[PDB]
Amino acid sequence: DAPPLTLEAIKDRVLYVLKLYDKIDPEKLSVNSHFMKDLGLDSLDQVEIIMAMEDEFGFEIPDIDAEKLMCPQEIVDYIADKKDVYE
Amino acid sequence: QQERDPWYDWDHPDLRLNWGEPIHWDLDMYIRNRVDTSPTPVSWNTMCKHLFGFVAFMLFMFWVGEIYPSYQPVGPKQYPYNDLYLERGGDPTKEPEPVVHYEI
Amino acid sequence: IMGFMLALELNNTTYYLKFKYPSQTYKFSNMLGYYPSIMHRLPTYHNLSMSQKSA
Amino acid sequence: SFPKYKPSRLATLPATLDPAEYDISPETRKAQAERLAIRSRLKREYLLQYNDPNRLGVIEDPALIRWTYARSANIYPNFRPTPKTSLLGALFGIGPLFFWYYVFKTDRDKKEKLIQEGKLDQTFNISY
Amino acid sequence: VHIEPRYRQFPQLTRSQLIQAEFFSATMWFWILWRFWHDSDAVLGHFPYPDPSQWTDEELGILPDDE
Amino acid sequence: MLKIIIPTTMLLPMTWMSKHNMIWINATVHSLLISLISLSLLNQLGENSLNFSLTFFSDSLSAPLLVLTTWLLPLMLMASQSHLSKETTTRKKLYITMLILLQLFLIMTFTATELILFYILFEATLVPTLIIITRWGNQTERLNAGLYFLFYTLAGSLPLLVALVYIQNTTGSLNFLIIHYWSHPLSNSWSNIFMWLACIMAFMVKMPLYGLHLWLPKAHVEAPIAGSMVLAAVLLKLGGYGMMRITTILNPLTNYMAYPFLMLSMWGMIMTSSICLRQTDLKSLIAYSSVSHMALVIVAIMIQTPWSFMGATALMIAHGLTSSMLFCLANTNYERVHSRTMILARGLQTLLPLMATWWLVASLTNLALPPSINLIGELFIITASFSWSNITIILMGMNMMITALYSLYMLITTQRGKYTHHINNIKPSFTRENALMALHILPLLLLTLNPKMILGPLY
Amino acid sequence: AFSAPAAYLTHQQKVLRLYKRALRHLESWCVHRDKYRYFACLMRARFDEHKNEKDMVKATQLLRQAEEEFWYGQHPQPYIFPESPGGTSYERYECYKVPEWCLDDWHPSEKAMYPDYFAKREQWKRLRRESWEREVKQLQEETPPGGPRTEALPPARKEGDLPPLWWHIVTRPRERPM
Amino acid sequence: SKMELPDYKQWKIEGTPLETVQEKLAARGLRDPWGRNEAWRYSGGFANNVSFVGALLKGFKWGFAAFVVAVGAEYYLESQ
Amino acid sequence: SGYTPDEKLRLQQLRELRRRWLKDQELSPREPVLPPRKTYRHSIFAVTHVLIPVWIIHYYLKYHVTAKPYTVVERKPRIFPGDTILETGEVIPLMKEFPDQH
Amino acid sequence: MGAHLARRYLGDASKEPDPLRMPTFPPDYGFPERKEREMVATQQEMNDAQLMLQQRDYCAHYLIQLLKCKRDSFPNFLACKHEQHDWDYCEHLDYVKRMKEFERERRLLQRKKRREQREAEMARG
Amino acid sequence: CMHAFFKAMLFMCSGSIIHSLNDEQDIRKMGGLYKAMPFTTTALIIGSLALTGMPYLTGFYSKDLIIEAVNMSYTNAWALLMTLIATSLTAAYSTRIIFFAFLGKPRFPP
Ligand SMILES: CCCCCCCCCCCCCCCCCC(=O)OC[C@H](COP(=O)([O-])OCC(O)COP(=O)([O-])OC[C@@H](COC(=O)CCCCCCCCCCCCCCCCC)OC(=O)CCCCCCCCCCCCCCCCC)OC(=O)CCCCCCCCCCCCCCCCC
Ligand SMILES: CCCCCCCCCCCCCCCCCC(=O)OC[C@H](COP(=O)([O-])OCC[N+](C)(C)C)OC(=O)CCCCCCCCCCCCCCCCC
Ligand SMILES: CCCCCCCC/C=C\CCCCCCCC(=O)O[C@H](COC(=O)CCCCCCC/C=C/CCCCCCCC)COP(=O)(O)OCCN
Ligand SMILES: *P(=O)(O)OCC(C)(C)[C@H](O)C(=O)NCCC(=O)NCCSC(=O)CCCCCCCCCCCCC
Repeated sequence: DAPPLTLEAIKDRVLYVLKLYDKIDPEKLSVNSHFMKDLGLDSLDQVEIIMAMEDEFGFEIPDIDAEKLMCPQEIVDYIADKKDVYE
Repeated sequence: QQERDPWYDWDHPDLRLNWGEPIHWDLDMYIRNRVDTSPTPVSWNTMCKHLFGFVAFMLFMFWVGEIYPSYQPVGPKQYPYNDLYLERGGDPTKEPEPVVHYEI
Repeated sequence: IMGFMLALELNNTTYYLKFKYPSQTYKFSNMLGYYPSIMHRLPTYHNLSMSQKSA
Repeated sequence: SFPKYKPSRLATLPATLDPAEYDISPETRKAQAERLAIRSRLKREYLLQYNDPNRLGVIEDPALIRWTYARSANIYPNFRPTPKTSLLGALFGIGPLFFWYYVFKTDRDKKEKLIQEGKLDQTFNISY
Repeated sequence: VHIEPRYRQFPQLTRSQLIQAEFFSATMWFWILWRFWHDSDAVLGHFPYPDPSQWTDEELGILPDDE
Repeated sequence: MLKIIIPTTMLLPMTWMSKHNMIWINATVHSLLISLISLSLLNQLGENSLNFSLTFFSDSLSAPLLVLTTWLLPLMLMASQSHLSKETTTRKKLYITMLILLQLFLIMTFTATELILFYILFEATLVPTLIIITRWGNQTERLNAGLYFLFYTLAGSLPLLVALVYIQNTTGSLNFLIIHYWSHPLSNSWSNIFMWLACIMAFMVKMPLYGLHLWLPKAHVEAPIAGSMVLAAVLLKLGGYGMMRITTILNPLTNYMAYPFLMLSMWGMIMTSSICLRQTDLKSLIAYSSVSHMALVIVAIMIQTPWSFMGATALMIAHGLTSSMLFCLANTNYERVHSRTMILARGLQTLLPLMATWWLVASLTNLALPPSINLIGELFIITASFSWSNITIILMGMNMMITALYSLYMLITTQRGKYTHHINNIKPSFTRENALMALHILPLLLLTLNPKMILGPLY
Repeated sequence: AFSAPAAYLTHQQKVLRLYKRALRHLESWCVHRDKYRYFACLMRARFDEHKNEKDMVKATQLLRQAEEEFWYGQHPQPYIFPESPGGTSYERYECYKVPEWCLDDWHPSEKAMYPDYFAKREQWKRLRRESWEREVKQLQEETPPGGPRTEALPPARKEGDLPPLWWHIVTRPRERPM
Repeated sequence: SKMELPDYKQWKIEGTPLETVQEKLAARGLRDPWGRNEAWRYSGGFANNVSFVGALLKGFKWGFAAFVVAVGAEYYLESQ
Repeated sequence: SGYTPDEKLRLQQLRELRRRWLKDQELSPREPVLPPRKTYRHSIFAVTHVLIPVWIIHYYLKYHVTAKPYTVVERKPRIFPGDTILETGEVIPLMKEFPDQH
Repeated sequence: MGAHLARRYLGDASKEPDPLRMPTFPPDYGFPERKEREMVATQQEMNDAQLMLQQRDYCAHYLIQLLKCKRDSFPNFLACKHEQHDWDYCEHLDYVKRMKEFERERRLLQRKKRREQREAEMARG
Repeated sequence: CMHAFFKAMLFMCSGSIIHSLNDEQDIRKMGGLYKAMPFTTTALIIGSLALTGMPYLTGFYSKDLIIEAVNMSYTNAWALLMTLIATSLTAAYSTRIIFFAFLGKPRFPP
């Protein structure tokens, strides 16, 4: 019924959420932008980003895996792997 | 097993068990289809007290309402022919005590 | 109509920027009166325990 | 400040409210590491067997075998007629029998006495 | 009919469903008004409720206290 | 009855002279033919039994049991085909010979007209069952199971032999017709109490009765599939048939001696159902369910009313069929995974749909779903017990609730859930197994359609 | 679920999990988005106020008090995502998940109904059977003499190898198998 | 096909309860960084919604007109 | 925490293998190879499914069920004053003259 | 619901009537000439109409007429409004007669209380 | 009969809402459906009006008569009071469903 997800759509949506975040400069934001190394965030900000992704995609990321997603590309890979997206 | 961690990668995801680990003596009782000992938002004593108080109060008030019934300011319903003596199964051979209803 | 008005008032009070912890009555009503908890944990545990320990 | 949560048998204490979860000694960390090591060893053995391509059958679980053996075939050899066991067995095996015997005997005696006195409504009772 | 999904936008509606919903709401309200016009007794009562305090001792058969 | 007896004694030489690869085919075909022949015994009269000769007679109680035995033999043959692939030709022929001898002894026991011949054959059934269990069982406990079974039965039945010879000396004959027509009341004295105890205790140990029942789990768990099928379906009904036959000469003392056994049977229903609630072995669960149903039959026979005997007979037939089907399903699951633990294999509805359907039907028949003959018998027994006293209704209600609980519990545990990941030898169900389940289940529904054939002689 | 657990949760992990739980329960209480944003900002203000604390004993005491406050003030019926454990759609499709070992019990006619799929399946089976020895050798080379100390598996060091114990992870059933 | 995400720069918290929340947080000394990600919900076709009383009276306007016409027609038929 | 290099590399390899597995799980255009082997619909549905059961049941009731006594029992029709009994050509008379109540 | 419940339960239950035991006084007590109620529908007519035993009250003739009207004009179920109104008015008159009986019982009880209190006062002095 | 009618309709409307929002069964996530789903909103409003006893809907010809019969009967006063409170609470939870499901701003995923 619902249209299937794709890698490009997942990347677009996660970058959309990150660009809507007010503590991230959209011009310096890319899929390889580390949240703490080159974006200057901290643990609480990373937790809030993970929660925003959970709200965006309508599913919960366990805390054991959420503490390791430090890149938009990593978030995309996790979502695609969980949703069984291969294209 | 309900208390056990759901996000761990168990060898038996439905039973939430691992291969080789010791099995509780009462695993047959503590499966997720049966008795649950998971923590509750409200203490067990408080829940029991509230439930018992509610049911006891309801029973007491039902008894009070039974001994203090509610009705309307009307007389008994009046039926013809000796309060329908024959219609309710009265013996035709015997003659019932007459029941007479007057206008008012 | 009384129920309509009271429910509508209490639902409109949810837009206020005020947060308060729940009441005992709210916890009793939301938890289904605590009946499923007590009556689904205690009798089942006792029956399944006497089925193994005694019989 | 806030009312305290009182744990029970069926309402066990949550892991975040356990006082021992905040008083950690260096020995506790060693115990946790040992537990993790045991779990990892068991997991490795199970995963090797599970991912073996030539395996065709059921991976026998020694823990499951021990549980089934202990619950069924290991009870009597480890039974000693202590006073507790004697009293519990006598009660739970004899008391219900005499209770039901007394109840049924009383009921049947009352019914028989009523029948003998001829004051029991037995009309339309032609199927017994 | 094919409806394209929307992202962060109001969904695409249909004239048929709009007119059907409006028609059925109007039908319900018309039925309520029409029934209340003809059968207002079913809601407001039909016969007056007597006042027991206005009944006379003569018609109730109550003799004067002296007897 | 010779038209049924002789074909079994011809099954023996046919089995021993058939080719090595044709033994199963010949045995199954001719067992089915013998069952078809034995179907003619259902044409019973309304007043007196069918007296073929001075030795054999058939009644409305004997006929359904004979039909059940003759129908059960080929199913046991199919199960033996299942689990005896690698056996040698001579040992397979010996197994078939044991089954045939057991069937012949059961037929003669059910059609015997005298109590002493009935006792001789009813004790003769012990040897083939003991040999089958202790020889073709799979685990170590088969020897202990055989010892328990044999010694429980013999300790029960020897005082029965003493009582029977005493009764013959006192009265003149042990012929059932004579002891029924020439029956006289039994006085309330110690000697009569002990004679009553001898006979009843023999048949109750055979039944079994609660407290005298450990041999039943021991033997049924450790026996092979055919042994379990014959132990649960027919051999348990020897006690009920004997009690329904021997109680003719025990009145009115039965009105006074029935209390301990009635209380034992009802509390045993409760206790065995509760045990079924917490069993880690599937065969043990089925065995304890059998114990509960036989306790209900005991209650019916002891209260001894015309509405209780019909219910007793219907429940005996229905329980035999249902227990045989349950044991067959459990044996299929065991042969797939080589373990009797119930929680070992799950997701069997995902892996095997048709077997899930068979499990559903068998579990529904076990919990007495109307209008099945299981429910018919249970309801008649419950009504008779209610007439007897008005707390038996409470006991029967709680027993019925627990029965439904454990039946659906075993169904949900075995069939529903997530399949075990490391069990990758679940092959598709065989046509033989599917046909076995169908042949178990269809006669139950046909007897539901026509229930007057299994309601005994008091119908 | 994809990550091997550690022996224990550090203080940072404990406080982060408490923060996420508190935010989720606050969202459950504050249904509307603006109210939730206001109170979530207040909650993060509290956390940032307590963020800088050199005394670990005092930090642990604050964490314990915060956990007690959360347990007292938690939502009795918190929001749960439908697919998450305890959700209304949790484990809904577990009955539709059938494995490839079931798939290889098919009849030849059924297999002939899908000719192209089973060629690739045979290729996958050969690939699995040609790597098991290398996988077990790599696993036994890298383990300490006592044994594994964690549930983390090594990757494939060589170019022609595959990460050990990959078959079931790769060939697990799809989240919507039917 | 290939649904395209709208431009992200169009999401502003002005004219929204979110701006009131931002004013309150600024008064308290704080800030709300997720304003726009929630501000998508307060614009477009979602900007205005009816009240509870207005929802119950969804089709009263046409129902009343139909009732008036029906009453007039019935009276006319009764007269003639 | 974060991804160690070993964990990241293993995850990358597993993702590659999983995506290739799913791509293989796709089907071919030819893949399902089957063996070689409305007024009309509503009319053919109405004759059988409705007309045959009603015929069978009417035949069973009119000639088998009603051939035995008391199998089909009908509650007797209500007789009101001022009526005509059709069986015997009878006239059930009217009631009394009602006293006016206004 | 009503003030009579409050009067009986929080006042003088002796002066308030008992619904399950009334009437207590003789029907002719205070009525020099009282007319017996008249039943129009006969027992045979009610039996033939198969009225329910609760419906065989003194208002049964209007119910019979309503049933006959409804049966005759079956397809047009919006027909017997006049018969329905007549039956409802007859039931209303029966109910107001019951209310009159209740009020008569109440004031007879209070008159008895006044008389006995006056007698007690006379006996005392 | 009347309850069968309007309760089946209410359950169908709830199922339509759940299916449209990707198996979401939480009113805390439902919102904006008054204009998002016109026909479902109309049907649910009509069903809730019938459930609470709108003076000329299906629920009026049963619930109103039931309440009138309970009032004019020799019954338990506590039972009568509880029946009235139950009717008020029925109106209350109908209001809760409507308010949290159809009125307000969206709370579902983008
Ligand atoms: C052992 C006891 C046994 C009792 C047996 C008898 C039971 C009787 C029940 C009586 C009715 C109960 C009503 C609901 C109570 C629960 C409310 C709730 O949980 O709301 C949350 C829920 C919303 O929750 P949420 O949106 O998820 O958010 C929750 C908040 O975050 C957080 O929520 P919150 O907790 O902040 O909000 C709750 C708050 C606000 O809710 C209310 O005030 C609800 C009641 C409204 C007023 C009702 C009375 C006034 C109107 C009638 C006046 C008299 C009229 C007389 C004449 C009538 C005829 C003309 O209420 C309270 O704090 C206390 C309420 C006490 C109610 C009395 C019964 C329980 C007493 C228990 C003892 C302890 C009390 C203190 C609390 C615990 C300790 C701290 O509310 C609703 O959905 C609406 C609730 C109100 C509906 C009212 C409908 C009408 C009620 C009947 C009126 C009369 C009708 C005619 C009767 C017959 C006349 C002849
Ligand atoms: C006489 C000719 C009339 C004109 C032509 C009519 C159409 C042609 C066919 C002949 C029809 C004859 C009249 C039949 C009833 C017509 C409707 C009517 O009068 O309604 C009155 C009433 C309506 O009257 P009312 O009460 O609303 O009127 C109120 C009038 N005012 C407001 C002015 C006071 O409606 C009904 O009785 C409802 C009928 C429902 C029928 C449901 C479908 C049945 C389907 C049966 C299928 C199976 C058939 C085979 C069975 C045997 C097995 C095989
Ligand atoms: C007045 C109201 C009574 C309400 C009853 C409520 C239920 C309480 C009764 C049953 C509870 C269990 C009592 C019997 C079980 C024995 C208890 C026990 O095990 O004690 C032993 C030691 O044995 C004793 O102490 C015996 C004390 C009690 C003896 C009671 C009298 C003995 C009764 C003799 C009759 C036995 C047969 C009864 C059935 C016969 C047929 C009816 C050791 O206990 P521990 O578990 O190790 O330590 C725990 C400390 N809290
Ligand atoms: P990030 O990696 O940048 O690092 C942040 C952390 C917090 C890990 C720091 O590095 C750190 O460890 N700092 C010192 C330790 C510390 O801060 N301890 C105290 C923090 S816990 C605390 O203060 C919480 C109190 C407020 C929240 C209480 C929650 C109760 C509300 C429950 C409501 C539920 C329903 C509404």
